[PDB]
Amino acid sequence: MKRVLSGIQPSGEIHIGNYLGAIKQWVAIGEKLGRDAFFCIVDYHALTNPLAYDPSTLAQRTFEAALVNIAAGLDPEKVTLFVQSHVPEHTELSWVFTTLTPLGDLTRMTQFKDKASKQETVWSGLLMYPVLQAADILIYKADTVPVGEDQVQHIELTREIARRFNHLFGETFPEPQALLNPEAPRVPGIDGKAKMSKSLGNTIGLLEPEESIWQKIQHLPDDTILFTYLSYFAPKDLVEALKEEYRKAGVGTYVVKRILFDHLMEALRPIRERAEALKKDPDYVMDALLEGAKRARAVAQATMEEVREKVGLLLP
Amino acid sequence: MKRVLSGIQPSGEIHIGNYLGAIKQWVAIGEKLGRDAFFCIVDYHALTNPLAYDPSTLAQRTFEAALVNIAAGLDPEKVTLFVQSHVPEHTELSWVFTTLTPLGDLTRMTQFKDKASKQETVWSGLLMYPVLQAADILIYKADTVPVGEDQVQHIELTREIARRFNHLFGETFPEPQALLNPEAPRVPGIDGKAKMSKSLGNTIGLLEPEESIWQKIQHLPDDPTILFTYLSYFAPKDLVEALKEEYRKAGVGTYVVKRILFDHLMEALRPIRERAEALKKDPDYVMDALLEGAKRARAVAQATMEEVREKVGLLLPR
Repeated sequence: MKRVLSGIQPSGEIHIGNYLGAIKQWVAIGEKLGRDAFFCIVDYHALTNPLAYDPSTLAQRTFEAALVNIAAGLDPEKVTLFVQSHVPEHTELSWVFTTLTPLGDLTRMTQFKDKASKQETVWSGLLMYPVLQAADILIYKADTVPVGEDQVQHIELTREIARRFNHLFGETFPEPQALLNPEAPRVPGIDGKAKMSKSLGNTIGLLEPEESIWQKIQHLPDDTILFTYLSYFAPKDLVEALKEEYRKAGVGTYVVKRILFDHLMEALRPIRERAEALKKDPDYVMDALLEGAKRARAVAQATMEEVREKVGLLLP
Repeated sequence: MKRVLSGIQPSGEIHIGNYLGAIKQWVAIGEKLGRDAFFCIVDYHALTNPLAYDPSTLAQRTFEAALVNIAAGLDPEKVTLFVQSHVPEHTELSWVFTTLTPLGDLTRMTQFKDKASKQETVWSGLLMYPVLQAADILIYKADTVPVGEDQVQHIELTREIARRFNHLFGETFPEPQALLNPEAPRVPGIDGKAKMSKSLGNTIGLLEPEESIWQKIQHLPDDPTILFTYLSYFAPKDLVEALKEEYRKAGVGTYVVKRILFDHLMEALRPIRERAEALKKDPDYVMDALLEGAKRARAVAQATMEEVREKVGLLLPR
């Protein structure tokens, strides 16, 4: 990988599943690539649900997403963090890709079928979002994009558009490859019913109140989830020695639950402390997004100027 | 009628059909609205047929579109002429609009539907084009849009989108109204069949070589006539009425009429052609009119786009 583009949903709600999976990979990406580790908070994705999203809070949700992911490890002094709508060039590139995309490629997308099934009105944003994503990826000439097992379909589309474009107008874009995280754990929710995710109740937030995290730890179900969580936050030695004793009067649930709460909160302490530091200096976050936009915008304009020329538009 | 947005196709082939109808009206709108008569060369419309339009040829076709329409009468000293792609903000408003448009309303637009009924590739560009047009119209807050009778649908989509936007985020956009042109002649093609169309190749171009326009008049059909229809367009009533009476009495013959038609036709285009020749020698005038038309339109577009970004609730860069 030479340039990576990672999308960050416009939300301040972040749980241990995110942090343990994707976020650690993102940080690793920031360590290999530097300013070329592009992180984009996709605030324009909020609009795909016209009536359900809330215009009065989108700004705070977008800002909060920057604060928390920064607190979680994305270092503005080392990477490139910016807000999707702060670099308008990509919606222009988006129109160009729309002309190069067969309708059938969009209507068959699994995410569209499924969502345009649980809706009494199919808004076009639902159908076209993937084209906007391809534009976000290709305007930065990104060659690698970290995605989850269930979001790889838009990268295939992005590759198809790149090929169709290169073919019609000349070699311009790379064919992005999806970067998966097989090594990361599949964090189960606070109830064995599924996996952790905002949509469900299932989560433990990095910045959740301590009492709340405690209640969730106690109300955990049996088989074992308690030990899965413990293996994520405590040394292997202490963990295997606890599970051996678990079958007998040496160690009993309540006690392993405390060991978990303590180890979990210590892991989150570095994060929570930055969170409060960043909440005390809001301008730090605004300045990081500003500098990040400058950098991405310089790249996007170069790309956009190359695209305008190749598709043949009259230049002023 | 305060601000009008008129779309110009990216092409240098203007025929007397375009001239006698839409252009004559565009000229009238410019006399009345001056700088608020926005004229947009829609180069982005060419990309909707990706394998067919020639990219190595679009820049020139866009520039000729400006040249010929200015030669035909659109005056850069009075109006606001610019190229769609020169003010990119509308593609951004375009995304917003896309999210506020029910898929069904687009799939049922007559244009998309007819193309979708052929074994041709159904590009998302064909489906989404009306949303692009809506953003072009509203980014400039135009309240009037001149269109042919079979192109009213996209103005209706635009009003629907304006209403939806105004209700959800606060009054922002006017509901544009279509401006038809009933008083305009429906000009017949040289084969004397269907109306004159750039596609049917049955035309007489404003800049077509003289020797070529001649041959076409020479061959205008006549059953045992479009000949007197054209004559009507370019010669005084008195002369036309008398020639007709005489044509009915087998007094004056076809040949004489064709030359009267030709001379009168060439005299009508004369000023257009002289202008075209002057602009052709001075293309800086055209490019400068485009540059200035764009500054003016963009001043409005950025204002509109700031208004939208804020009402939609985006975290603004500041």
